[PDB]
Amino acid sequence: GKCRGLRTARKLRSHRRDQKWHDKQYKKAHLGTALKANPFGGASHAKGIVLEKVGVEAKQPNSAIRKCVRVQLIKNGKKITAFVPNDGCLNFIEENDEVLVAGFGRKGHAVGDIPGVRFKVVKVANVSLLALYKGKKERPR
Amino acid sequence: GRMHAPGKGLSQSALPYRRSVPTWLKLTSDDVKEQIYKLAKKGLTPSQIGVILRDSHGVAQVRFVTGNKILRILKSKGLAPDLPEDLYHLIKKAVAVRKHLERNRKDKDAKFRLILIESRIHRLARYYKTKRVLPPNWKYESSTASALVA
Amino acid sequence: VRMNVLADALKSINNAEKRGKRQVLIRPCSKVIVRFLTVMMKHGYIGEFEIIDDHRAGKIVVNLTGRLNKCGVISPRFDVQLKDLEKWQNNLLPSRQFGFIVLTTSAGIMDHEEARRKHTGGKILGFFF
RNA sequence: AGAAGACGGUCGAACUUGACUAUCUAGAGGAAGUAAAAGUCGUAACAAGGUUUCCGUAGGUGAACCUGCGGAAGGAUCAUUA
RNA sequence: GGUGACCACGGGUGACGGGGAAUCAGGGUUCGAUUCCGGAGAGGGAGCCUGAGAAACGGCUACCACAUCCAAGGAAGGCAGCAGGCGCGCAAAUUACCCACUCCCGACCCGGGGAGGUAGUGACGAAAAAUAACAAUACAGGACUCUUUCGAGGCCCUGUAAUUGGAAUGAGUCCACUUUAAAUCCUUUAACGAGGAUCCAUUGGAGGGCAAGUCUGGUGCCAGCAGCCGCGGUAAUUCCAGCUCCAAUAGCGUAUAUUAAAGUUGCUGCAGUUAAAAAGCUCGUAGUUGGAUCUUGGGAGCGGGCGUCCCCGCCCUCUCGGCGGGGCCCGAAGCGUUUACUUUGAAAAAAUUAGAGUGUUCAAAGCAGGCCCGAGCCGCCUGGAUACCGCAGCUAGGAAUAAUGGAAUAGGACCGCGGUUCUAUUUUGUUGGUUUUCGGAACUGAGGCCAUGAUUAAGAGGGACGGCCGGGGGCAUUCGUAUUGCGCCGCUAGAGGUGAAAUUCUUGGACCGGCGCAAGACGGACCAGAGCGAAAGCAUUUGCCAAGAAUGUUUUCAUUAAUCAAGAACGAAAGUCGGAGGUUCGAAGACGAUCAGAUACCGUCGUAGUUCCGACCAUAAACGAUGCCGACCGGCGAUGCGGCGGCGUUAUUCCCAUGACCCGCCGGGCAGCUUCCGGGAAACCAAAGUCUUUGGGUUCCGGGGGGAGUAUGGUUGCAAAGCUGAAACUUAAAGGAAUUGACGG
Ligand SMILES: [Mg+2]
Ligand SMILES: [Mg+2]
Ligand SMILES: [Mg+2]
Ligand SMILES: [Mg+2]
Ligand SMILES: [Mg+2]
Ligand SMILES: [Mg+2]
Ligand SMILES: [Mg+2]
Ligand SMILES: [Mg+2]
Ligand SMILES: [Mg+2]
Ligand SMILES: [Mg+2]
Ligand SMILES: [Mg+2]
Ligand SMILES: [Mg+2]
Ligand SMILES: [Mg+2]
Ligand SMILES: [Mg+2]
Ligand SMILES: [Mg+2]
Ligand SMILES: [Mg+2]
Ligand SMILES: [Mg+2]
Ligand SMILES: [Mg+2]
Ligand SMILES: [Mg+2]
Ligand SMILES: [Mg+2]
Ligand SMILES: [Mg+2]
Repeated sequence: GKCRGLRTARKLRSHRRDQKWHDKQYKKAHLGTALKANPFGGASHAKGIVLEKVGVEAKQPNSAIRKCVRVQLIKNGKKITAFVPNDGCLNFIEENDEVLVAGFGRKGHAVGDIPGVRFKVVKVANVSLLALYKGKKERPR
Repeated sequence: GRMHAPGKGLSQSALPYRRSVPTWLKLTSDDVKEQIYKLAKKGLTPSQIGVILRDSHGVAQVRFVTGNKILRILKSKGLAPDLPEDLYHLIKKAVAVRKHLERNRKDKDAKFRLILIESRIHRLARYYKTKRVLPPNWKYESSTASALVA
Repeated sequence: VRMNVLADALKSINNAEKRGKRQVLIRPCSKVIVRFLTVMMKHGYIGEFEIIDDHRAGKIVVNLTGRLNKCGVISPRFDVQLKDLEKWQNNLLPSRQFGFIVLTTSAGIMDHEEARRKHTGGKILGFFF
């Protein structure tokens, strides 16, 4: 049972902040280990340079080659993997391009059948990937 | 429940609602008083003064007959022990256990019981200190306990 | 050990009432218990009750009328002012039509309707509806 | 009236060494844990899983594991007769 | 000496503080660099001059770091001011005009102000609001109607394509006016300005969640989609497209932080048998929480109507009462405790929040504004509220709940009378002297009176007392057969062991039988859903030593209590060290079996150990996988202890007790059966009940699964290891209980 005394507010408050460390969301948002380990450093988007184009096998029930790129970030120089999310947008990418990279959608957790890819490409060579996919504007040739 | 036992007994006296003295009790107030004086001078604690008085002489309650408690009467005259009786028997019990432990140091049970008894001594002594029955520096020591008792 | 005689009285009343018994006996009697029973009986949620006098803390025999849903207690007697008595009414009472919160004020132990009427707060004791 | 300048004192930047304290980071090599899977070896747990299982402890073995001592039933017995 | 478990000190902060912002049952959770108030700084420190005010930086001096020009002798720096750059980045504007407004500075009606104002960039965000309306034809639809389906029109709304078909307007061009310091924009208003009104609405979707297609073509586990389930291997409602629909709309999608959702942090308000979880057990200081009890009842007209409703008056004392001697009156002093609590008042910046008023053309806003002018109106009427502002502090009421006190060896209260040191003042007005006991305050002895003064004794606790009770503990003592070995005796070739064997022992007399001895273990059957103990655990007899529960009690104290951080005692087995002893059993090890292999299960030996003493260790499925104290809520039959009653049978004797049974009752226990008390996911539980009708007190402790009880730090240990104890990363399930099936050596 929990103490209900009129002068137990110190124990109630101390027990709350002690027990708050036992759930994942509070622990990761206040310890700072997750912030340090995040390649984006708490940023929604981050720019990088395409090191190479890579293909990743899907998980066990599915069977496909997801098109990704290894990209090192222009800040802090960390190498990550970013998905290229359309039917043929890997053709738009090429070696040594500046790409805007966003999270994939569930906060540092891998999405779908792609194993260990937390990021996706939003813009490449300063032009939007959706714009290139829909032919609204072209790569600067 | 018992303080230092897992027992939940109910054995205790049940005082009657009729506080009036029985009509057959011919002993008067000072008569009960002087009988208490004789028994205390024989070397009796108030608890066993009340036992013999209730039993042989048929007094229901000393407090009812004389208007005051036995220890209140003894302390008013000035022949009541300074060490309270419930405390005195606690040191005496601890002294006996400690004496027994010296011959038998493999009696882990008696070491356990000694801790309980000493705890009861220290809790009771703390209570008497706050009621000023005991001196503020009255310290129960395991070494000088034997001289403090008897 | 027993640290709230009013809590034990109210829980005993609740259990006998749920059981459907015509009478209930409360072993420790107190002034607070008697006042609480008086405000319940005046509103009609219980019947007549007797205070059995032994020279100790007496007992009480309460005549249950079978119209008491709940008679709980609030053991930490919080300081309820008038500005936050409405919150306690919403949290405790089953509706705004009936139900009562008993809180001891400096004008005596009384229900919340009377406490609001004479503009006084105090310590919350319990509730019944 | 009076400038430079000098003694002593006091604040005291800055530098050197040393100590303590916070983070960040390199590192031959070592040892893990994850994921992939479709590999080799055996079959330890699941039925009394073919030696019932498991816990603590100690020793041993390619590997799961085996064995000793004490315990538990989450057992395969809620029961075994004057 | 000071401060500390009521958290000092130290460390971190991705901390300037507050007014406030977001979310919005209530309670809370995050954010507050940011225009208001306070603080701090001007590349980092430091020291100064002037001045009222500076440790000033658009002041100086020196050092440190950058860095400018040089004729190399020297000199000059501070944009975290407005612009504008570089760098950094996911991330943010014009090297514009002006003191006209708000104010500020100055010797000052006049000058100055990158304060500030205006415009520019501006889908941060917020308010308003176009992309079309109408009419008449055709064809449906409507309770349509007229004969009762059949046909039409005396009616209503949509729809599809049309010379319809002629009305209305902006968005734009663009004159003037207007605003303004000069402009711009807006509002007016000339002239143009709409029939694919081509003057063109988009962003996301259409399996489910979740509104919307079982349409058509392509692809064919590929490409890809897919936040999550999942889709895709040939007629894919999920991909790629076409068409058509759906959602919001000048806005929609995505990423990430945060809030609700989350009763998944739980004070309101979560859980802890089996899902994650109660420490092995007990003591115990902090901490938290604590039985009952002290003024109730009765009154007078005003009175929620004595209108027995009751606004309600309730039927403290002493000092001048400021209306040295008036009743016509109400002020100076203290509380016959201290607090907490509640109500009122004061003081609590503005903005923001709520909220009063106000047609901003509506609204977000803003604090404005309205009335008449008959033209003399030679001007009147307003508003610019109010609420809230925690906690702390101030003031006055109330005294229920809670804490704290008084008089106990009476150095107790009141009322007076004895008993001792100084001091305001007089006027014994010609000074001087004054008596000034003058009035009061100093210490005190003998009294009277106080109803003289202690609430009760908790189905709270402690202690005493009585008889019993118990594999409870320790010490000593006693017995039992068994096992092993040995000594003598008898006959035999086997004995042992296994599923079958084999290793092993055996004419040296094995095994077997007999008489004995020694050793060290172990206390069968009696032995139970029985007892005791805090657990671990405890079983031969007898004695000693202390200890304990329960029952009995008209005994005693009087709240001494419950749970408990820190700390502490005990703690199976195994293990470690030292010394004895080693019967049996037996880790390790060896051999023999078995098997495809067999580092095993089976057999024969056999080390450490198993035994005792001492010293460590502190761990078990240490289990009831189930905290302790307290209250309440069904029934029944037993059982252990104690006590109280009663027909009877039995023990002996001459009667009672007293034992053995028998029938009951009470209390404390170990449990059991049953029950629609109730609970729970159920299994099940009279507790795991009294829980959305949620609060008796109080400890420990859980927060999806793994990583992981791992790494690291600290501490304990001779070691083995124990205690405390993460993170990165990874994953969509892992689990619990029941159900059906299938399977089982
Ligand atoms: Mg090596
Ligand atoms: Mg096994
Ligand atoms: Mg097995
Ligand atoms: Mg800061
Ligand atoms: Mg701020
Ligand atoms: Mg400054
Ligand atoms: Mg000046
Ligand atoms: Mg300065
Ligand atoms: Mg348009
Ligand atoms: Mg489609
Ligand atoms: Mg949320
Ligand atoms: Mg939960
Ligand atoms: Mg579990
Ligand atoms: Mg304590
Ligand atoms: Mg009380
Ligand atoms: Mg043989
Ligand atoms: Mg052991
Ligand atoms: Mg040894
Ligand atoms: Mg052997
Ligand atoms: Mg509690
Ligand atoms: Mg977890």
